[PDB]
Amino acid sequence: SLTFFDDYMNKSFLPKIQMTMDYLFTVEVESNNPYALELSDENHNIFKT
Amino acid sequence: DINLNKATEFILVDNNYNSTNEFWDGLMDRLSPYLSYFIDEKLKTEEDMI
Repeated sequence: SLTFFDDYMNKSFLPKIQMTMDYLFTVEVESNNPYALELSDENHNIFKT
Repeated sequence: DINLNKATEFILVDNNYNSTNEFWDGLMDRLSPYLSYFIDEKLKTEEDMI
């Protein structure tokens, strides 16, 4: 049962990259439809930046 | 002393919450002040009604 490199770099580390990205998007949800600071504009929201 | 906001600990809306407050207290107490100025228009006589 040779490789095993990848097999987790195939299965585990790639799906962990996908869901790690997803939770990383859940660290930018911030519950605001909208609000921001925006030197030029409104820019709606902190979501955007 | 509602809108003294280092804003915002709500943050809802980004300085638009008190608009809803004096909005709604405008609304409910409006129809009460209506009759209170209508019934109570006779009890709002041509004296200090001004």
